[PDB]
Amino acid sequence: RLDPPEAEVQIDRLITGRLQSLQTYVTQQLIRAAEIRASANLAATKMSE
Amino acid sequence: FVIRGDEVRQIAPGQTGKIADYNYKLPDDFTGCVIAWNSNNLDSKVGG
Repeated sequence: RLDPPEAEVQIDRLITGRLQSLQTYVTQQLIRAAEIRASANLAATKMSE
Repeated sequence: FVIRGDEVRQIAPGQTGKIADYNYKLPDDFTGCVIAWNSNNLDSKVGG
């Protein structure tokens, strides 16, 4: 629907939005993985002890 | 080169039109300067 010179602007907007979504998802996953690692360490200690 | 007076604006980078599409296309990331000036009295002929 648009010529390249202007469509680049829209594509850049979409790229920024989707990249931000990915970064948010990855940060959430990192924090959740920290929680799960704490829980798994507790579980391993409970098993051993 | 020499082109129509009203087609000068058609020469800018990332443009559309007969000239840009067919005979002289500038790249979107063109770097440089475009200089134009009427040459009616020096080029146009009384007889055409």
